[PDB]
Amino acid sequence: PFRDCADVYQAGFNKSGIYTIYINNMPEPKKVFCNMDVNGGGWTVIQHREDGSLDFQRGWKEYKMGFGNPSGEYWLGNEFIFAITSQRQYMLRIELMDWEGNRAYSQYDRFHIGNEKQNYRLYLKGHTGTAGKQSSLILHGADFSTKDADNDNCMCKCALMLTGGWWFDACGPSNLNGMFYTAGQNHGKLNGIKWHYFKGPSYSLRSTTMMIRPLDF
Ligand SMILES: [Ca+2]
Repeated sequence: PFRDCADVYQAGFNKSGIYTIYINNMPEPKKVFCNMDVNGGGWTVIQHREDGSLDFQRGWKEYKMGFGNPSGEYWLGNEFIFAITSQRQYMLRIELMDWEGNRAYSQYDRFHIGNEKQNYRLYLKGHTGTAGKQSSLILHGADFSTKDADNDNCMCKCALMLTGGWWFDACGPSNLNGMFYTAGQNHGKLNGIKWHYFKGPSYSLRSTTMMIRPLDF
C-alpha cells in the first residue's frame, strides 16, 4: 500500500504527475503531485504556487484539511502532512524561483510536524541549499497559525499582518503562503510570498514548491 511518492517511484512510475496515495491511518486516499525529476525523484508535493489563481487566506480548518488542486496550486493540508510525516522519517526540500529567471532551493535533512493538539508545530534539522546560508524557516520550533488561530510567538497577530497560514515566529523569516504578486509587482511588498535569506523581506516570489521524501530514498 503506497504511502507516498517515494513508494510510487520505486514501483516504477518515473513520470511526474498526479498520483493517489494511501496514507497510513487516514480514512480516505489523497491525490498529490509527485515530482519524479528533482533530486533523483520521489517527491510528494505538499504545497505549490505559480500563478496566484488560488487564494491562501484561509482558516485553520482549510489549512488542516487542504485546499486547491494538485494539477495546479495547492496546500496539501496539515492533517495529511502530519500523517505522512508520521509514517517514517522525512526530509523536506523547498524549490523557489524569483521573477528574473533564478532558481534556488532549501533542504532539510529531517522534517516533521506535531499533531493538531500540538498546533502542527514545525520541527526541522540540517539546512543546506542555495536559498541562503541561514534557514528562512525557523528551525527551533514554531506553531502553525492562521487568521482564526493565533499561535505565533508574537504579541501582534502575524497571520493577520502577513496573510495565509504558516509557522510564524514574531513573524520570522518566511511566508510561502502570503499574497501572490505578479510580474513587476514582486517589489516592495510586505505580505508577499517571501523567503528572507534568498531575496529578502520585501520580494514576492514567482514560484514555490514544498516537497517531502524519506531519508532512505
Ligand atoms: Ca500572536
